[PDB]
Amino acid sequence: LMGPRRPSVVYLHNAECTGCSESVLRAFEPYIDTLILDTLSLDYHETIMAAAGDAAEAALEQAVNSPHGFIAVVEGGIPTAANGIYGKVANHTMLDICSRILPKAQAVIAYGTCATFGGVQAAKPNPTGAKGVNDALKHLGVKAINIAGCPPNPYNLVGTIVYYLKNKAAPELDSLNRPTMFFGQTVHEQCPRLPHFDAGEFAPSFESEEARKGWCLYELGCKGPVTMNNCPKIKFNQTNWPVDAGHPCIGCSEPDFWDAMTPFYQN
Amino acid sequence: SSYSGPIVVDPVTRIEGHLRIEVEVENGKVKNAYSSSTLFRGLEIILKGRDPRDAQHFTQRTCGVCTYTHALASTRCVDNAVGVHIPKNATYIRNLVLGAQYLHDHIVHFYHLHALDFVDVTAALKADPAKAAKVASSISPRKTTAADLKAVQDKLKTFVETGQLGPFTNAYFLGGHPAYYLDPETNLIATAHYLEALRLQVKAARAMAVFGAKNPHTQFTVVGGVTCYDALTPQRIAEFEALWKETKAFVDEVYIPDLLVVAAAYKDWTQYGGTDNFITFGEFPKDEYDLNSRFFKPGVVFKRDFKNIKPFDKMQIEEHVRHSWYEGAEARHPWKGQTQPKYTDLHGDDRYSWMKAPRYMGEPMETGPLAQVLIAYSQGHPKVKAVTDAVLAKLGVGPEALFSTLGRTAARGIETAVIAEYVGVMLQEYKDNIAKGDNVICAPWEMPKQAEGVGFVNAPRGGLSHWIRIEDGKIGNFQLVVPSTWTLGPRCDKNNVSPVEASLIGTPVADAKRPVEILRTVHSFDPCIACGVH
Ligand code: SF4
Ligand code: SF4
Ligand code: F3S
Ligand SMILES: [Mg+2]
Repeated sequence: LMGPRRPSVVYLHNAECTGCSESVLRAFEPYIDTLILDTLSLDYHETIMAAAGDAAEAALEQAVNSPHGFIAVVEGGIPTAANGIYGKVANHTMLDICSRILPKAQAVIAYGTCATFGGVQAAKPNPTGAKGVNDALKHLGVKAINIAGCPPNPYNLVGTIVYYLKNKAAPELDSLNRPTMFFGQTVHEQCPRLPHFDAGEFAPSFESEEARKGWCLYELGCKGPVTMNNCPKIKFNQTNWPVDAGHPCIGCSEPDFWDAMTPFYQN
Repeated sequence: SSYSGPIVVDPVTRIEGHLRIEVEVENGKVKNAYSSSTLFRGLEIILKGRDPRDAQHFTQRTCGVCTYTHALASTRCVDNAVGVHIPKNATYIRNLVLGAQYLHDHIVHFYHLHALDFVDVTAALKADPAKAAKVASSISPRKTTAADLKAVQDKLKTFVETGQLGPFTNAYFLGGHPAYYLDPETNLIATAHYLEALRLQVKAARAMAVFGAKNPHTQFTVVGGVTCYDALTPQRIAEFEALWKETKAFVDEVYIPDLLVVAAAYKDWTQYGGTDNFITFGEFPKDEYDLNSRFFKPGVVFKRDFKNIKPFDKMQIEEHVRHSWYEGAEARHPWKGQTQPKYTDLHGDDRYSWMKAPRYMGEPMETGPLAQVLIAYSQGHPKVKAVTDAVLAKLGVGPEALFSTLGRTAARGIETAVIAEYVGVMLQEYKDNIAKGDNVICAPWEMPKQAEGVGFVNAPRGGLSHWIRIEDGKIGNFQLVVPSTWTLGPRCDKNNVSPVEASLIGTPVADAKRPVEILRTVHSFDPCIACGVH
């Protein structure tokens, strides 16, 4: 699976929904085909790989032990409760597989709020004791670049990798270990509705005339003022974004948003 | 020579989620199977005591492949518990986005998840592009030239010569495999279309974001309707329509013709992977409170008796835990559901999965494309009947051929073709309603202190239902019963094997180290494990 030329990428899936994998498939200029054919060598990925079972395990072992080195991209949180029992692949706990593979990578990218901060399964009362990659593997010295979002904008993943390949280093990171080139501004400061916010022109309900006119969604619970992401600028699928579709931001790129940003419709 | 012994495939790749398949093979054929889901998250436990309005946001995270479906199910569930009747435009927009999800989902499944079980990508290197172009142009009104196909061959050749096969690394077809039948030319045509699909799906997904904000994980639904006022503009409707027309052309001129060429070459697969019972919830409503107002209607069938379609009674569903990693053995209806984990390890106390086992009137039911198609055909659906008959005539096979892995794969195709055409009709209806002067998209409502509600969606994989018990205005109990739980869940307290477990019996296994045959049947169901366990 590996050799010279193209950089090796090992993609792991822990406690996840696959939304982060799907977001990468939406890649645009470069498209996913160019990515897999010319830019990099996707050597392990449970969602689209041809091999299964022992052949898949062999492909994984082959990739991780390569003298050429590999970059790890991780999707999903790591369940820690009861000895890591709640999540297993090939009958090994996710805690165990990540504990042995991640310290061996040249670089590790935690892609998605689940992989970066714990995510949906870590929300109270956290039955599986799920943790983000850096939290769970701190004792091992693992320090992944965190690309947050549920799922993140794929523009941010490709941008980070292309930066790493060019500069052989991680870009500048904030206190939550996220790249400042994509997470340096709040969604709110980049919002088209900011002029309404300043004027105190808030939509009181979704069925109102002010909502139809595009009034600010803060009274309806928008978390834009407390969330860091580049949504209004890059947009999604080259065409839209939550508030342009009339719905408030739920703060999906933030650490414990499921408990911190909730109730979603209150401020 | 015929192999006898166990076979384990963990992880089962090219599906969503974490699945472990265990089978017992005797003399080259499977005689027993176990469907083991290996990841538990516990979203239902997490939901307790929270605001009902917050449910759709947590539940959408059940799955990113069938992304919007859970948001729609939860919203239909709270809409119901609350007693609101959303505006005409809200139903149209919600329906149009679901229709787009079906096209994106199925195109990606056939090419990106399923096809590698039938197509030998490396064999495309030895094809004659001139002959391949002839074949391609004869099966489709879309003519491709020798030059078109050589371009793909050249790209593939360079990739292979790098020695970095990537996704194709330890592929079951490397070095040839007795179960792979395609000639070089057909392999090249299929590969060209697989690569082409990678770009076409970005447009199919984009269609959902036009009205839906983004994909994955849409954000335009609220209790009472939708939030996207911009969806009413001629510009947005035109943008959507253009993406739709292109996606439909791909379905009609590329996906279907390829499905038929592959099915004709693998005609022997009409003999494996059949099931007995089917359940479907119906989809694309005119009335949010009437399942029979849907373009596709609900229904249940036992032992393939399609002349006697029975009505769907929601109170007849119970989820078992006897062979699952939960406490006790008591099966429960969703409004009295329990999610109390207790792991015992693989087969510990006869338990082997994190999935619960849903049973209708105590019976295991297959759900998804085959069930929706067969049931609608039997109900006399004109469009479904027309396309299925054409597909059967093209293949030169009888209707009995449908009860199989090949039939299930074909039905996914038929469903995509009928829905693609139907989105055009829904669009016109939406346009006409706006023309009358109806510009409303959300209705007012009020949160009751105590109530019960349920939402039904027939997702690309089958019948989905979300159930809520509201107490003191908060989530007293919230339970999800999803398509894959029905089809891939374990045995029940009566030891009845699930649809996937039962369909695997009799599967031939030419080689045992590269069991592509098990993958062919398992993938025909389009498994989704995050969905099944939640
Ligand atoms: S971050 Fe969100 S989209 Fe990504 S795996 Fe987690 S729940 Fe899914
Ligand atoms: S809609 Fe949200 S992000 Fe936009 S101005 Fe209002 S609070 Fe800020
Ligand atoms: S919900 Fe997430 S996708 Fe952007 S608009 Fe808010 S950070
Ligand atoms: Mg459930």
